[PDB]
Amino acid sequence: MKVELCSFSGYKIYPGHGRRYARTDGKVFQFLNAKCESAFLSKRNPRQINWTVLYRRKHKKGQ
Amino acid sequence: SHRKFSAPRHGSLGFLPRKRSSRHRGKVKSFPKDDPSKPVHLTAFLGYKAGMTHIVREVDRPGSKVNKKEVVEAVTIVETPPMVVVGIVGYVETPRGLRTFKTVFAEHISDECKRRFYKNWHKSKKKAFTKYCKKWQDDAGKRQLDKDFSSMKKYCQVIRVLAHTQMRLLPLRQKKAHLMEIQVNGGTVAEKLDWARERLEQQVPVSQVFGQDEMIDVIGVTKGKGYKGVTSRWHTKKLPRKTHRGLRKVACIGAWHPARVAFSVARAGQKGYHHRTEINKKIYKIGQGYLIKDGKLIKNNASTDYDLSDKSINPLGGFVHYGEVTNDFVMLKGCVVGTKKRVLTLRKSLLVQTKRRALEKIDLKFIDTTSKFGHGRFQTVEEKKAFMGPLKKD
Amino acid sequence: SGAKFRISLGLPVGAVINCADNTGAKNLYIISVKGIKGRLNRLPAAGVGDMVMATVKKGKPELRKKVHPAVVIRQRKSYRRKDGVFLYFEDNAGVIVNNKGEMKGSAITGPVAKECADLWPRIASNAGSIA
RNA sequence: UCUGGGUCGGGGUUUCGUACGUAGCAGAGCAGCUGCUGCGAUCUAUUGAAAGUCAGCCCUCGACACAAGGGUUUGU
RNA sequence: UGUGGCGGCCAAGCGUUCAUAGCGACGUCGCUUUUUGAUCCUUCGAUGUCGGCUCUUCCUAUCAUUGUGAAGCAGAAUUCACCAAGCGUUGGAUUGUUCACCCACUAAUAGGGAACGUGAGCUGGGUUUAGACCGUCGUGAGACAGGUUAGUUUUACCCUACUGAUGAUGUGUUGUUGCCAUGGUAAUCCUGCUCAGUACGAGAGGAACCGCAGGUUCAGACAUUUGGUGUAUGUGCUUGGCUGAGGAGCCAAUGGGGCGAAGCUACCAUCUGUGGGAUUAUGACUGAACGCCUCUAAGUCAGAAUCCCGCCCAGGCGGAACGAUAGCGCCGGAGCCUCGGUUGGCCUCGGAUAGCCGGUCCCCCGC
RNA sequence: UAUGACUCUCUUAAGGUAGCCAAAUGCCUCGUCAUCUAAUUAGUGACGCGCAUGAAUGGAUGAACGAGAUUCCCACUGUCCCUACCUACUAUCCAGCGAAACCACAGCCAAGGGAACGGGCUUGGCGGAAUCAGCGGGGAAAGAAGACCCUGUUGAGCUUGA
Ligand SMILES: [Mg+2]
Ligand SMILES: [Mg+2]
Ligand SMILES: [Mg+2]
Ligand SMILES: [Mg+2]
Ligand SMILES: [Mg+2]
Ligand SMILES: [Mg+2]
Ligand SMILES: [Mg+2]
Ligand SMILES: [Mg+2]
Ligand SMILES: [Mg+2]
Ligand SMILES: [Mg+2]
Ligand SMILES: [Mg+2]
Ligand SMILES: [Mg+2]
Ligand SMILES: [Mg+2]
Ligand SMILES: [Mg+2]
Ligand SMILES: [Mg+2]
Ligand SMILES: [Mg+2]
Ligand SMILES: [Mg+2]
Ligand SMILES: [Mg+2]
Ligand SMILES: [Mg+2]
Ligand SMILES: [Mg+2]
Ligand SMILES: [Mg+2]
Ligand SMILES: [Mg+2]
Ligand SMILES: [Mg+2]
Ligand SMILES: [Mg+2]
Ligand SMILES: [Mg+2]
Ligand SMILES: [Mg+2]
Ligand SMILES: [Mg+2]
Ligand SMILES: [Mg+2]
Ligand SMILES: [Mg+2]
Ligand SMILES: [Mg+2]
Ligand SMILES: [Mg+2]
Ligand SMILES: [Mg+2]
Ligand SMILES: [Mg+2]
Ligand SMILES: [Mg+2]
Ligand SMILES: [Mg+2]
Ligand SMILES: [Mg+2]
Ligand SMILES: [Mg+2]
Ligand SMILES: [Mg+2]
Ligand SMILES: [Mg+2]
Ligand SMILES: [Mg+2]
Ligand SMILES: [Mg+2]
Ligand SMILES: [Mg+2]
Repeated sequence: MKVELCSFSGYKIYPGHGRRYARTDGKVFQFLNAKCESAFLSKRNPRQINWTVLYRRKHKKGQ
Repeated sequence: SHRKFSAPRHGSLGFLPRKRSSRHRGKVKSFPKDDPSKPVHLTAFLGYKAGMTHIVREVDRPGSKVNKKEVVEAVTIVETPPMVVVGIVGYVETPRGLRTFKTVFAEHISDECKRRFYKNWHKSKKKAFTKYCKKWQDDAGKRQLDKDFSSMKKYCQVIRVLAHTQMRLLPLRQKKAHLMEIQVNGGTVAEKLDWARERLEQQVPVSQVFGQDEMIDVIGVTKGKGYKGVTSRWHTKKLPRKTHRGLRKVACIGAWHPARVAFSVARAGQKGYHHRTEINKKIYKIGQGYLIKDGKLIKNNASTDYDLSDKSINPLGGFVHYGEVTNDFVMLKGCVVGTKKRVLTLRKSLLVQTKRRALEKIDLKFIDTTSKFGHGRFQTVEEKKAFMGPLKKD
Repeated sequence: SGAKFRISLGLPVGAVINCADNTGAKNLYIISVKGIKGRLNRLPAAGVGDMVMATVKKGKPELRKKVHPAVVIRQRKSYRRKDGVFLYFEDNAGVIVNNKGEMKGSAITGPVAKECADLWPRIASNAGSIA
């Protein structure tokens, strides 16, 4: 089965978890939990949020 | 005058004495009907509710929209350690009913089962069956025991066996075992007794009782909710906001000229702790307990034929408010009655099961082991470590 | 052959959804849902793919002041599919469709749910996106 | 059953989101000295850090003392 | 029981023919008290006087659904009738309404009773005090089942009933595992595919049984997922003030606002909801009465949302098996109190009744 | 076709003029038409044959104002679909302190009869100590010698042609 990646955070979404959001102009997103869901619907940038995958990739944390 | 608009009755009058249950362990009110054609087997078992999780599985039902599509289904895990047989009881059929005839216990009874006979094990001298256990080691007791078994062969029609749980293999606080009569169903009474005689002082696992994809019944006590109002107890209509003497009430409890209150009128009382029997729950998986071989342990219970992992049925951080499941477990489709750590009775079905839903073959593709203590997002700690990387605590 | 699985219905009687086609209608006031037997003090309510009776509140004057049949194609309430997926849309949307099943308009603005497209083929023909 | 629970600590899980201090030639600038020294919201690194986590979460076999007790009745 | 409602008998006619498929004039016989009357028996040291909401039960004069009979029943649709009250009988605009009328869904949107069910259950829209306005009437005070507006809805802690919760009798005391005597009882309906554009029909149209996938209403649960709650007052953010400042915090009757563990919870998520027996209506078999015929008289068969039992829920001044039984148990002369009733016993075939009983086995089969 | 300016006749001190209206005023009536709605005994605008509109018993209008009465729309929401969860004070239990209302005797029902709706009577069903928390079916529950209606050769306030 195909696992999804979260549209805000970037974590793997396992088949029983999360929600999907289909906008009026297409562009189906998927969300791990209501925290990332509210962060997407409040129009917030994942690159400025510390625990998202995109912030780690931008700031080169880890490795 | 008549009721202006018709409406169905709130609640059921078939579960009418909604009281606290007089028993904690679920009771088999009716065993399956015995026929001599089938071989000798057991009809019931006893497990403990651990928790619930997901299955992704492949569905084979021709004609549906979900034919050959993966689904996500809730399942309930019940931990079922093997039970110890410690006695046989016989029954005779009387015109007043089914009278018990003779009970014979085994020579050695564990302290788990001996705890059941006391309200205070700490103050007791643990004297139970001490003068009884000298009947298995003298000739005048052995001859009496053989005459007792022969009398049961001659006169009994219903044979039930006494089995108790093993509480030291469980993460529970309780050490006092649960005893239960299981009706032995099979051939004649003579070979039915000569089956239980050899299984005296022996362990019966869940595999001898239940098979894979069996539709069984779950008997148990509902989780208690205390003294509840009629709005929560019977799901009646809430009165409007302008109501003076409270709105979570039944407005009319009866007419005038029937000058009593009827027994069918929804009224406040105890909600929960009711003894229920829920039929037709499918066994998705009979898992295997933890076992050590060649030094290392085999704990890959939740691994499927498609997953190919090394994880157990236990989620991350363990099952919430239960503990760790290290024994055999039964995976039932959907929810079962009761709270966690509750003893439940698993019974074979009373009905013949001729249906594609009841005879469907289940293969598991994925068992979800994310943490139930919050929104868990990792199946295993090795996957979590491989995603997170090193932390400060290392 | 296959029959519709039930979903989390969230559009009762009195709901004003928007009309996602080129008939000239802007809203659709849902006055009832077809196939509803009912219950004492329980509003008829619909999900996606359910045929309702609707009424145009603003739009072209030749569509107003009358009852139309309609099919709900998008809902804002989250509903669970059998794949364990909870889906919801940005808005509640429907299209005007005759009693047989053919669409009154020509094109659809926005996606159409799979639960509606698998039941109504003439809406799935004019649908631009699915789910 | 040299064992049992309890308390504390630890580990696991999870919630929130990167602690105080230090350092920075990051900082709209401004001032006092003749480049330096100060004020400065905010930023970056230490730092997925800090903090909480059973009271009704899960394992500890790590420290601490306790647990071999008290009272009232019951006979074929 | 006049009136209202409901049902019969007769049959002139309607029904292209044809009284009675379905109706039925002129007459006539009844039933019911969900209509209004008539009466004044109870209540004036007070029985709270209309609706609506809520909730339970009952009735059948059955709208739908189960099983059926009859058509002027070809199919489809629809009428008449029987067993039948098990299960349903909705969401709204208008009006205080009962009633009514309309929109829409539906399977059907049937009719009613319970002090014209239900005010220490609610509400107070209407009616039905005192304040006011209009119309009509009256010289006037004032009157108006004529309109309009505003107008205090008290008390349960008593007894019973009901809902739950201790316990009581008595088995010597206690414990475990059980039985069920009795009460309760529950599941219901619809759509789509296939049958099948098939039977049937000139055509238009257009089924049904067995199967398959689901859904409505209800019931019992449950929290893996989604949602809700959130004072773990968990963690950030932030206004005013305060601790000299930083740091750490506090107060503002939960300061406010994000996110939020556990727990609780939603057809707002998920799971589950069943089998027999005698039979009703009816259709029949054999077969008289009545040389023939006949479902009936004797005998026999099929037979259902009904009934009863199962499954499920509770467990009797109701039993059982078994364990352990501390100054207590088991076995082998005296008397003292107290409760009483009785004054020989039958230790057994099955049963038939227009039929029995006992021998005999020289017969024939077996346990 | 109708309605009908016009005429005739009966008549009283005139015979309702200007306006206005199914109005806070219209029985019939949920009047008719239009609009508002998917659907309106509601609202608004017209029509006037007005049971019983009308000119300081004031008529019509009308800005501002109104804790005045009514209708519709936007926005908003647990009013509702359909309920759920949390907080505070209760209620609960305990220590101490501690009333009142009410009370023929009291308290399980079905039917009968009866002062025509019994807790007691009759016939049946049956009935088991002492209690706790709730509850509103019953006690034709309590309060108050019915304020409605009638009678009394009982009154009072008010009016007038008694
Ligand atoms: Mg009814
Ligand atoms: Mg009030
Ligand atoms: Mg959880
Ligand atoms: Mg209603
Ligand atoms: Mg009559
Ligand atoms: Mg004729
Ligand atoms: Mg008289
Ligand atoms: Mg009286
Ligand atoms: Mg009363
Ligand atoms: Mg009948
Ligand atoms: Mg009444
Ligand atoms: Mg009352
Ligand atoms: Mg009252
Ligand atoms: Mg009023
Ligand atoms: Mg008045
Ligand atoms: Mg009290
Ligand atoms: Mg019974
Ligand atoms: Mg043909
Ligand atoms: Mg949740
Ligand atoms: Mg939440
Ligand atoms: Mg939660
Ligand atoms: Mg600070
Ligand atoms: Mg203050
Ligand atoms: Mg929240
Ligand atoms: Mg017959
Ligand atoms: Mg038969
Ligand atoms: Mg039968
Ligand atoms: Mg005039
Ligand atoms: Mg209105
Ligand atoms: Mg008007
Ligand atoms: Mg005048
Ligand atoms: Mg006047
Ligand atoms: Mg006290
Ligand atoms: Mg009395
Ligand atoms: Mg007496
Ligand atoms: Mg009462
Ligand atoms: Mg009274
Ligand atoms: Mg008096
Ligand atoms: Mg006189
Ligand atoms: Mg006088
Ligand atoms: Mg005076
Ligand atoms: Mg005079």
